[PDB]
Amino acid sequence: KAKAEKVECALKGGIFRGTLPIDTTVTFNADGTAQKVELSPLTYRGTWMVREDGIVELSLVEKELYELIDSNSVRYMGAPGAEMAPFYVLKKT
Amino acid sequence: KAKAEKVECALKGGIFRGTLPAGIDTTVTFNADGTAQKVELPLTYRGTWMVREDGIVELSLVSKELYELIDSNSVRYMGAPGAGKPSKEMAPFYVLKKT
Repeated sequence: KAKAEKVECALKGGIFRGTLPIDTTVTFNADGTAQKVELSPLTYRGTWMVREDGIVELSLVEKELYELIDSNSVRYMGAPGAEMAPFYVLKKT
Repeated sequence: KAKAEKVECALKGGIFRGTLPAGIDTTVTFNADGTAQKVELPLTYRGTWMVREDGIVELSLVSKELYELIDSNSVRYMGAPGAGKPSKEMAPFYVLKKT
């Protein structure tokens, strides 16, 4: 439970930006909802959930996983069931 | 609700230190399981903590104490219930920094 609620605390209210292999934004609202923006701004809305292993499930509108590197960074891991990791990082803004 | 959660997050797993007026070198640890301890100069205390809807932290020691979260790394000893310390010029001396 410790890991999960630590990830929860670090993310909610936070907006994370980075250019993935497309300038991308991911906002984890504290109400449990989420927003993703891509650049011709494409927009995706939905909710985010945290497992007990720490991973963050994002269901927009099929699932996007996210890992919390540190308090201010998050890595896009791709869909569930999936040395250039730094290019998938999203820094808090 | 939204306020208390931020206060919860910023605190749990955190150990805060400061020299409160007498000055007493003091430690307060907010364990993430809801428990807590205080160390003074070594007088050790033990108990629990929680956050109200106003954002204030109640601390029940054994061997009540109110705390305000200034920033993500600082808390201020306010006093006891019904016995707050609103003195501005005196406020900085009641602060406890995280580490």
